[PDB]
Amino acid sequence: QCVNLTTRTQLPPAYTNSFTRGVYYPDKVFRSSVLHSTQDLFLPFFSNVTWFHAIHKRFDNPVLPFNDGVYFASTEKSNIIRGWIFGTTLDSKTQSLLIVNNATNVVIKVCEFQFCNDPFLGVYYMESEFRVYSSANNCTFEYVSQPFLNFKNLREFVFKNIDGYFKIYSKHTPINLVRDLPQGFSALEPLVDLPIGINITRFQTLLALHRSGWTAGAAAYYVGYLQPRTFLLKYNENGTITDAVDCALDPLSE
Amino acid sequence: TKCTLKSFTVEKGIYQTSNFRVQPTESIVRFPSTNLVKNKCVNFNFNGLTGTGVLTESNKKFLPFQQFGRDIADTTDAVRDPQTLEILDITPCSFGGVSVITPGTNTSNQVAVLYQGVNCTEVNVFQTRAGCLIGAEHVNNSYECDIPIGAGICASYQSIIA
Amino acid sequence: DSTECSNLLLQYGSFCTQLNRALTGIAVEQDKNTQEVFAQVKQIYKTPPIKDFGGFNFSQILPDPSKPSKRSPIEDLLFNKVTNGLTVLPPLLTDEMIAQYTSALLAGTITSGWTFGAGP
Amino acid sequence: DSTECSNLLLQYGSFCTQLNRALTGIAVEQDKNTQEVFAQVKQIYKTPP
Amino acid sequence: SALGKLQDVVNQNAQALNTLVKQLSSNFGAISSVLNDILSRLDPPEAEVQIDRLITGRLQSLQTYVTQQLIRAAEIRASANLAATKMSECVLGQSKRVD
Amino acid sequence: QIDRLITGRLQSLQTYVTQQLIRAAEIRASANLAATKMSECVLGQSKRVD
Ligand SMILES: *[C@@H]1O[C@H](CO)[C@@H](O[C@@H]2O[C@H](CO)[C@@H](O)[C@H](O)[C@H]2NC(C)=O)[C@H](O)[C@H]1NC(C)=O
Ligand SMILES: *[C@@H]1O[C@H](CO)[C@@H](O[C@@H]2O[C@H](CO)[C@@H](O)[C@H](O)[C@H]2NC(C)=O)[C@H](O)[C@H]1NC(C)=O
Ligand SMILES: *[C@@H]1O[C@H](CO)[C@@H](O)[C@H](O)[C@H]1NC(C)=O
Ligand SMILES: *[C@@H]1O[C@H](CO)[C@@H](O)[C@H](O)[C@H]1NC(C)=O
Ligand SMILES: *[C@@H]1O[C@H](CO)[C@@H](O)[C@H](O)[C@H]1NC(C)=O
Ligand SMILES: *[C@@H]1O[C@H](CO)[C@@H](O)[C@H](O)[C@H]1NC(C)=O
Ligand SMILES: *[C@@H]1O[C@H](CO)[C@@H](O)[C@H](O)[C@H]1NC(C)=O
Repeated sequence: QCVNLTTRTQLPPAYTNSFTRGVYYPDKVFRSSVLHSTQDLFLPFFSNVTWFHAIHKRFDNPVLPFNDGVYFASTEKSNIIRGWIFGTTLDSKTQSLLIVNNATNVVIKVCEFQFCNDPFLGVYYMESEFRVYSSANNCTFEYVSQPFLNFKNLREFVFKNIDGYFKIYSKHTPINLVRDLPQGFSALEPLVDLPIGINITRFQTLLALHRSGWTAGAAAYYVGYLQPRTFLLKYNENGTITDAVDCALDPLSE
Repeated sequence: TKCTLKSFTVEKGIYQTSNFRVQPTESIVRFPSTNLVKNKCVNFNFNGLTGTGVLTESNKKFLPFQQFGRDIADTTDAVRDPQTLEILDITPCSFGGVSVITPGTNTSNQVAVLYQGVNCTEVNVFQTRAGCLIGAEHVNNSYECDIPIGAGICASYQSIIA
Repeated sequence: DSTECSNLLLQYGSFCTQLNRALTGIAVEQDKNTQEVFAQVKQIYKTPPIKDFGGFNFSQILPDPSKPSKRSPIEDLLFNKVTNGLTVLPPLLTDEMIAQYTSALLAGTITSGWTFGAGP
Repeated sequence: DSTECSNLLLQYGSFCTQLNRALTGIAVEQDKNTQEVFAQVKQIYKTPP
Repeated sequence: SALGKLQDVVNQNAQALNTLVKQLSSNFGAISSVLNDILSRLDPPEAEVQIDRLITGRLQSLQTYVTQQLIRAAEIRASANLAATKMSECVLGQSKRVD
Repeated sequence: QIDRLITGRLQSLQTYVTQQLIRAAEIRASANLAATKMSECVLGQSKRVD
């Protein structure tokens, strides 16, 4: 089942500053009170991060190119954002990865889904509307896991697809800022190392409707792209990353 | 010492001759797998990471995702056991230089052995800051330095005293 | 600890012996340098208990009896202001004995002038 | 300007950093030598007319 | 910055030691920088080539370190000879030498 | 082939840096002597013979 949503209001996507966000742990190695230089796929400091809104009539679900890696920021309340879709053509011709968290449990699937042009979730005011794909023919991997999830929550994710391994780095931050991204430092811990071995070039996030037509709950998300660069990471006495330096940002950090 | 200096007569002094590389006792393989032993120099194999070191209890509180531990010089000094979720420090197996303190062979053939940076409990045995000295009788009297040992310690012949 | 590596390394000859000899020469040279700089007197001179030097005060350079290291306040400040096959050999002269040598030189140059450097 | 050569050169580690650091030390040492030899007075004296 | 001269010597020695241990993590064109990985992953006919590459790289690093240490030791020996001269001529006597 | 060129050029550069450091030590000794001569011969009268 697919439904076209035809009550959107046309508006260009916004842009804002990344500040010092998008940092993650490059490896599984504990380090204490030391500075470590890494050449990985990182998000540049103070970069131009794309801003999308869900407000009421704005319902932003475009399909974006994956590039070499994706930083996803979510200024979220009431859990509108439920998952993501990764693939190349997003149909049954190729194989696609699906990440969802519905009302009960977290499901990770790798199938050849026949995706809708406008896929979404839906909550009736209870969640009773699932319109993501019309078919799923060749499923090669299934994985059921723990629940991952004024704006009250900052949910930061980093997705990488290197050597057939899809790395999900995650961090949850209690925030109280109303509109934009908070300015601060929070290192993203690696959450899921996923053995897919498939080509990913395009992605699309999943939102949830509110029914009483449909209403979009208040949410905002940010999309940034990773580039290969070096960061200098600082590790304190407790082994928590507290600060980082972008070596290619400005001559002082160089 | 005679073999090291390529001479059958050795002058008075301290001569570094060899290294005391403690040999590994057992082999421990841990997987998420034999039993784990501690406070011994063993050949460890933690999830495909092999080496030789003493595995002791650690005070480092690891984050739940981290498994290994590195120092400034990028050497693995901490590990997490896969069977039981605990943290272990790897101290490297005891090593140091082995120096021989002797007077002239014209005078005497008695020698003393200095193990540099080696505790005396894991090797006339006296513990110095320079290392463990075996074969020299420690005295409380102070004399002029004849053969330098280090850290204010000197050796002489009168038997060999330190 | 690789025995195959050592067997292959023996094919290269006495490079390791040369490097160990050079490092040993540097290590004994450092002790020789300290011996040359600080041990210029064979008599340990001591200041009188009464510090009557005609109004001259040497308390900032003489050793402090209250401190366990027996260092001067200036020397204590100087020590406060300085912050796989690898071993570090300790120096032959400890900081206490180097401080004792400087104390002996200070006592000689205070109580005897330049006479202790040229004889009795 | 060969990218492949630099990629292979990265396998050898921090040799280049060592060489650059040594040359930088020599370069600052020359200036220190010139300061030590010639800059021993902080007053620029001039002869009478 | 009063005691910078001693601090430079301490920093240079620690930095040289740190770089010497960091050189162990480089493979020098071999498949890996760890000998145990080569012994466990390859037969001896190719393993001898891999350890030969690691041995020549590490030997070049160690020779470079020893050469730098010898040059620094010569500099420190010159400084110590100067310090001994100052101890003899300024402390143990009164010097007429200007500055 | 690039590895052979890299090791040859790196050996040449390390050799050049080694003699540069040795010459730097010699020039530093000469400069220290020159500073001593500037302090003792120009800024004062020296009793030291020759
Ligand atoms: C929602 O709108 C999209 C875009 O118009 C529809 O996708 C089209 O589906 C038809 C199938 O009859 C194709 O022939 C078109 O080429 C598709 N358009 C694009 C841009 O790919 C989608 O089918 C609509 N949803 C429903 C339920 O009709
Ligand atoms: C020599 O100088 C020292 C310090 O410069 C004098 O010690 C000071 O004495 C006064 C008064 O007794 C105290 O208030 C200071 O705190 C002391 N300073 C220190 C560092 O202890 C000392 O009195 C002077 N005279 C003699 C004869 O020793
Ligand atoms: C971000 O990009 C948009 C266009 O893509 C541009 O208008 C905006 O000025 C950019 N912001 C910054 C800070 O460069
Ligand atoms: C991955 O997909 C992109 C576009 O779909 C394509 O250009 C690229 O060649 C693909 N790579 C592989 C290895 O299939
Ligand atoms: C959530 O999705 C799983 C996967 O199909 C499904 O079994 C479960 O019933 C769903 N939960 C709800 C409340 O529909
Ligand atoms: C994928 O699905 C289609 C139709 O369901 C089928 O014809 C094809 O053989 C499948 N391929 C694989 C590799 O399972
Ligand atoms: C590290 O943890 C201790 C408690 O174990 C805490 O007191 C200290 O403040 C922490 N350090 C930082 C930088 O947060």
